[PDB]
Amino acid sequence: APAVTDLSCQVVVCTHSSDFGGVATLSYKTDKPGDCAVHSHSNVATLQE
Amino acid sequence: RTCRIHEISCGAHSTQCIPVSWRCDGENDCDSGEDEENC
Ligand SMILES: [Ca+2]
Repeated sequence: APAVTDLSCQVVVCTHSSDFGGVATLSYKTDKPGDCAVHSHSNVATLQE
Repeated sequence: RTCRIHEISCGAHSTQCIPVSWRCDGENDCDSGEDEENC
């Protein structure tokens, strides 16, 4: 897998609508391209992908 | 080019090995269209 490091977040937009109304761009420093699993550990917000 | 067989070069103008899982994935990942061509 990628050695993802320096992961940081900013939320570009957020509406607390019933759909996926928030968008969060994730800045990261990898060592290779690859598929990373992504998850949100706090149930206040569920990710789409 | 010709990286480890889990990677393919997504182009020929410059070396760019990327995951084979991205071939015909639905988007061009690189400077050259051979993700999606003639799957
Ligand atoms: Ca692709």
